[PDB]
Amino acid sequence: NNNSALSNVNSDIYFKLKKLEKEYELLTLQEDYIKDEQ
Amino acid sequence: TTAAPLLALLRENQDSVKTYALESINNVVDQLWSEISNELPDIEALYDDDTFSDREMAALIASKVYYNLGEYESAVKYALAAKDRFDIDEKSQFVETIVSKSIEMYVQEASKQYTKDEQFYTKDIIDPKLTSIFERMIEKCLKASELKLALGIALEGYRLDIIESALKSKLDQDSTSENVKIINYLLTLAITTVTNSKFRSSILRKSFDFLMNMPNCDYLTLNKVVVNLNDAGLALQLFKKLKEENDEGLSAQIAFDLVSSASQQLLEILVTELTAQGYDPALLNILSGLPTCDYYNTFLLNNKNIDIGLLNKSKSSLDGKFSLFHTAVSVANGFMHAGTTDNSFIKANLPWLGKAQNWAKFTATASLGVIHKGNLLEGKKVMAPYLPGSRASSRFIKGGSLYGLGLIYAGFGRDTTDYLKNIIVENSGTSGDEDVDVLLHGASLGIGLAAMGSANIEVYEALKEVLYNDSATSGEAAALGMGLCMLGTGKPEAIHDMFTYSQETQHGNITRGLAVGLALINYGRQELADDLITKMLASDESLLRYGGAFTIALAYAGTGNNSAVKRLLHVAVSDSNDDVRRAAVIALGFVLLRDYTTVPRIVQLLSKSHNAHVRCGTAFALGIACAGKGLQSAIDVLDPLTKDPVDFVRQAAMIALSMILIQQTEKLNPQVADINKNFLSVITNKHQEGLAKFGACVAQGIMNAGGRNVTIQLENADTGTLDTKSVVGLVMFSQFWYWFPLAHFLSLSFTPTTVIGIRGSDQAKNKYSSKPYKVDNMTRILPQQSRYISFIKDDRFVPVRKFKGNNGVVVLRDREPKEPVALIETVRQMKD
Amino acid sequence: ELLNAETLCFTVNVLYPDSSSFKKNLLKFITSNHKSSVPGSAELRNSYPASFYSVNTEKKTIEVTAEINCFMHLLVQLFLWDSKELEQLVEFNRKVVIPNLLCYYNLRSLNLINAKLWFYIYLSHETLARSSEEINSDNQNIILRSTMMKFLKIASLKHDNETKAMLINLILRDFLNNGEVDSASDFISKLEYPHT
Amino acid sequence: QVFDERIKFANQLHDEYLVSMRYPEDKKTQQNEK
Amino acid sequence: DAFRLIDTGALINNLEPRQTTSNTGLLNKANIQALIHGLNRHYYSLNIDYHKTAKETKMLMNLHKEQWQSGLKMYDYEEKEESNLAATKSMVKIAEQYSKRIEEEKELTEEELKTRYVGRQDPKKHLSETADETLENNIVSVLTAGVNSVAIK
Amino acid sequence: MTAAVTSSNIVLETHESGIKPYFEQKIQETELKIRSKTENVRRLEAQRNAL
Repeated sequence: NNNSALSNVNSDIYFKLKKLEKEYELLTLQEDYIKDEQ
Repeated sequence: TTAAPLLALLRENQDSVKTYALESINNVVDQLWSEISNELPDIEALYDDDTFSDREMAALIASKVYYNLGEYESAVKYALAAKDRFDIDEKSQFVETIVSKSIEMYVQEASKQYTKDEQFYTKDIIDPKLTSIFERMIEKCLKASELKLALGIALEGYRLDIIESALKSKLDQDSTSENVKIINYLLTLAITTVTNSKFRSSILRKSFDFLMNMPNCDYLTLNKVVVNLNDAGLALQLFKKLKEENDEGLSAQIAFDLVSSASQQLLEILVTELTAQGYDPALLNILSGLPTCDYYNTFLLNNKNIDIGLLNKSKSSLDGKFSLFHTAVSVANGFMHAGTTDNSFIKANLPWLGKAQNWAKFTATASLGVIHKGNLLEGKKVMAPYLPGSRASSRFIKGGSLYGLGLIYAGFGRDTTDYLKNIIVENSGTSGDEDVDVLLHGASLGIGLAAMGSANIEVYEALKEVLYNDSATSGEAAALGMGLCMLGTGKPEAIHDMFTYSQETQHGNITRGLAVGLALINYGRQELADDLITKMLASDESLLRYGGAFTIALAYAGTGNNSAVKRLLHVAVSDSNDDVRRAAVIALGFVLLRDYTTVPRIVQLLSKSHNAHVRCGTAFALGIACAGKGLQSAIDVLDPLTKDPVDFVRQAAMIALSMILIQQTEKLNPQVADINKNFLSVITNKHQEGLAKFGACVAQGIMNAGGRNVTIQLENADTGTLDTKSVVGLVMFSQFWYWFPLAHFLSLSFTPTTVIGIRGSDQAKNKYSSKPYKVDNMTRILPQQSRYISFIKDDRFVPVRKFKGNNGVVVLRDREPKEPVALIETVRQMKD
Repeated sequence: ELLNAETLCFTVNVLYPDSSSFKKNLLKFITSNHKSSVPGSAELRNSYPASFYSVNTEKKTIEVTAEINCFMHLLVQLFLWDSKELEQLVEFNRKVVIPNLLCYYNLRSLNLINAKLWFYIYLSHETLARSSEEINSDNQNIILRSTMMKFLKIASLKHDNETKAMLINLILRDFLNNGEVDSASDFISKLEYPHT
Repeated sequence: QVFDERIKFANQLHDEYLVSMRYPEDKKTQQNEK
Repeated sequence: DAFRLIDTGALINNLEPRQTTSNTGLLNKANIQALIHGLNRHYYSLNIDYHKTAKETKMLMNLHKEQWQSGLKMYDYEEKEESNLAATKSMVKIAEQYSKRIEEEKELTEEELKTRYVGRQDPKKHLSETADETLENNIVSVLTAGVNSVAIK
Repeated sequence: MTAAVTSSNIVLETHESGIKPYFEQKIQETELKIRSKTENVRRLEAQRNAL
C-alpha cells in the first residue's frame, strides 16, 4: 500500500543517500576551489 | 505557567521538598525549559549530593534543557549521567530528541580512534553507556528485520564486531543466493564510500569466508575480493575450493575473468603456487593470457567494419610528402583497423607510404603494430621484413618495428623481453650515432611495453645506461620505458635517480621523459607517493611539474580523493607555465575514473577560462572519464571547443568527442550524426590549418576504432574493478602533443565489446523492447546491451553459473557436450 | 461568499480518517445539510492521474490521504474564523486536530502546513478569553500554554525554519497578554531567529 | 567610530546582495527552456 | 623572431613539413608580409623560449630599494585632499549622466536603451572603476599615517 | 491496508515509526547542509564566470 512495510521504505532511502554524500564531499571541494579562483 | 514555584523548592532546605522538586521540574521541562536554565547550577549541587536517589532525575532534567538551549554535546553528557530513562524515548511520538544526538556522537569518537587501533572496544575513549545505546539501536534494526540498516550504520561506526555477527547470522540458507546478495551490498558500500584503506581491507577479507562455507555460491563475488586486496593467497585458496570439486567449467571461467581483472604482477606469483598445489597445465596456459588474447583476436577478425573509402578520401586530402599530414593518416587508419592483422592499409596506400621519411615514416612502420595488435602467434612474422637485420634502407623503419613489435606483445611480452634487450645492451656501449639513436629509441619504448609490470630489474639496469649515454631521442625513450616496466613498484632507488637526472640532462625531451616516468612508478601508491609529488611540484622546472600532475593522476587513480583533486585544481589556475596547467586538468579525469558522473560539473569551471592550454586539458579529461559510458552534459562542454578558433583546442576536442562516442549510433544518441559530420567537414577543407587537419583526422579513426568492435573500458565491470591496462594506454596517449609516436598507446585502452561463449569440455530512447531480436555468439555486444541479453530458458548452451550480465567470457555447459555441432574456428586452432 | 456545506462536499468525497465526522457535527447544529453526500459525491475520491485517483484509492493500492488531511484541517479552521464564532466551536477544532498530527512524525513537507493550524487555534482561544472573564476560559489557558512549547520542540528537531519562527511569535504574544515578561526575557535570550 | 559603523552596515548589504542575486541564476541553467 | 636557412633544393621537395615533426609545438606565425616571402623562398623560422635560473629571476624581479620604503613613505596630504576632491567631483558628473540613463532602462531591447539614453560606456561601469581606485588609495594612506604616528613615538 | 496519515494498528507499524527518527535525522542534517551548499557553489560560480 503506502504504509504497509514502512521499514523497507526506510532502508532503501538511507542506504542510497550514504553513497551520494561521498560525492557531496566533492561538492564542498568544488566550492572551496572557486573561492580562490576568483 | 511559571518556573517560579520550581525555584522556591530548590532554595528550601528541607530534604523532602527538594526530592519532590526534581520530579515536578522534569514533568513540564518541555514548557519551562528556558526559564529553569538560569537557576540550573542549583540542580548540579543537588546532583553532587548523595542524600538523593534523584541524582538520576536531577541529571535527566539538564539533558532536556540543553537540547532546547541548542547545545547537543552537553545534552548527551547529562544523558549518560542520568542512567536509564532513555529506552522509553525509543518508542515515543514526542521525545526521541535527546537519544538521536548520542548516536551521532558515537560516530565522532569512532573515526578518531579506529585509525590509531582497530580495537577501541578495550579503549576508554568510548564510554560504555555510549556504546550500549549505539549498539542496541543497530540491534533494533534487526528486530524490524531489515539488515541493510544494521550494515549501513555499522560501517560508519567502524564496527567490525557487529558486521561480523550480522552476516554470519544471515547465513540461514533458505536460498544460498539470497545470502550472497546481502554480501554484495556491503562489498559495494565499503569500496565506494570508505576511502579508509585499513577498514576496507578487513571488511572485504571477512566476506570471503561466508561465501565459501555455503557450497553453492557465486565465485564472481569471491573473485572480486581477491582483486581489491591483491592477495595471491586468497586466490590460491579459491582454486583449492575448485580443485576439491574437480569442476572444469568454474575454474576455467573464473580464470579467464581473473587475468583481465587482476594485476599482471599478481598473476606471476599466483602461477608458481598453483603448480605446487598441483594443477592441470590447461589452467596455467590461461593464466598466461596467451589463449585469452587469441579469443579476442578472433572476435576482431570477423566483425571489423571499416571504411576503406574514407581512408582514400583522407588519403587524397592529406598529402604524403607533407609529413605532418602523412602522420595523422597513418595513426588514424592504424586505430581504425586495430585488432586484427589487416594488410589493407599497406596495399591501399602502397606508393603513398614511401613518399614520407623522417618521423612520418617512423610512424607508418610502427602503425603496423597498432593494426596487427595482439596476433601473438604471428607476432614476429608479420613484422619480420621491417626487423633490424632484414631492413637497412632507413634508420626509422629499423627502430619503428621494434616499437611496433612491442605493441604486439604489450602485456604479453614475457618472451619478448630478452629479444628486445639484446639490441639495447649492444647499443648501450655506444656513445651513439643519430643512425643508432632512431633504432635505440624504438627498442626502449618497445621493451617498456613488453616488460610492462613484470618488474625486470634487468630492463631497469639496461635502460639506465641508455639514459646515461645522454642520447638525443633515446634518453627520453629509455626514461619512458623504465617507468612502464617498473610500473607500480615504488622502488626508492629508481624514484630518486630519475628525479635527479632531470637537472643532469641538458635536453628538454629527456627532461620531460623522466618526470612522467616517475608517474608510472608511483601507480596506485596514493599517499605513499605523496612525498615525491610534493617535491616534483616544488621544482622550479616546468617539465618536472608537468609530470607531477600525472604522478597524482596515477597514485590516486580511480579513487575520488579531495586532496589529489585539490592540488591539481589549484596548480591549474595558479601557474603561469602552460604545460603544467594543461597536464593538471587531464589528471582530474584519471583520479575520478570511478566517479565519472561528477566530472562535467567539476570541469565546466575550467573550460570556461579562455586560456588555450587550460581548455585543451579539459577536453582530454572528459574524454578519459566518459570514454566507456557517455553523458549528454559531457558532450556539450566539448561542443563550443570545436568552434574555438585556436587549433590546438580543436585537435583535443575532436579526439575527445570520438573517445566518448566510440561505437555509439544515431538511434542511440541523436548527437552522434551531427558530431560525426563535423569531423568529415574539416578533412574536406584544405583551407583549414594543418594543426586542425591533424586533430580532425586522428579523431576520425577513433570514431570507427577497432572496426567498431571495441570501446574503451577504464574499469571492468567483470567483478567491478579498475582496469590497469587502460590507464597506461590513456596517459601515454596524452603525451602525443609533444611527441607524435606516443599517440599509438591509445590502442592499450581498446577493449573488445563482446560475449564469448565457450563450451567447457574442449574450450572451443530508453532501450528495451519486449520484442527480442537474435544475436549470434561472438558479435559486438555493448555493455549497455549485455543486460538486455538473457539466455533462453531452455537452450542448448546454458551458462554454467548464474550469468554475470556484462561483457567477457562466460563458460557454457553444452547440454549434450559431445556433438559435432558447428564451431567458430579460433586463431589458436587455425595454427594447430 | 459561497455556501457553508461547500466545505462539506470536498471532505466527504475524499477518503477521510475521521475528519468528515468532525465537520458534520458543526453543521447539524446550525441546521443540518445532508445533500450531496449521495453517490458521485461520496463514492468518487476526485479524478487524479494516479496520485490519489478514485479507482486506485478505493482498491487500496494507494492511500495518499496525507496532504489531503492537512488541507481538510485548514478548511475547517478557516471556516470558523470566517464565520466569526467563538466559544465551543473553537474547543471542538482544538481537540480533534492537535492529536491527529502528533500520532505520526510529520514529514518535512506536511510540517510547514501545520504551523498555520497552530495559529488559528491559538487566536480563537485568545480572543475567547478576551471576550469576557470566565472561570472556564481561565482554566483552559494552561492547556493551551503547554501545547505551544511542545509544538516548538518538534519544529526544532526538523530545523524547518518557517515552522519555528511562526511558533516563536505565538509564545511571545501569549507572554505579552499574561504579564509574564520575566518568563519572556529568558525566552528572547535563547533565540536565533531564522531569516530564511 | 561613527564612520566605522556605517561602513560595516554597507558591507553587510553587499553580502545580502550576494546570497540573493546568484541563487535564482543557478536555477535557470538547471531548468529546460532551450 | 629567428630564422635559419634551409637548402633551396629541399624546399622544392616539400621539406618545410619536415621541420615540425614530433610535436605540436607552440606553432604560430607572428609576422607575415616580407617574412612569409623569405620563409617560402629561403628559411625555416624558429619560435623563441626564454631560459633563466632561479637566481636570475630574483635579480630581475627586484627593481626597487624602496620596496621597504613605500608604506612608511607617504605622499603630501595636500595632494591627497586634492585627489579626494577630484575623485568625488568626477563621480558626481558620471552620476548625473547615469541618472539621465536610468530614468528609463525598462523598455524592450537593451541595445535600444544604450543608444537612446546613453549607455555608451555604461555610466554604471564607469563609476565603478573610478570609485574603486580612490577607495583603495585611501585605505593604504590612512594605514600609513597610523603606523608611523603610533609606532615611532 | 494501513493508512499513510497516522499509522494504522499501534506498535506494529507505529513501532517502525517509533525507530524512524534515528535513520532520518542523520540524512536530514546532511540534506540541510548540502542544499544550502549546493546553492552556494553554484552562486560563487556565477560570480567567477562573470569576472
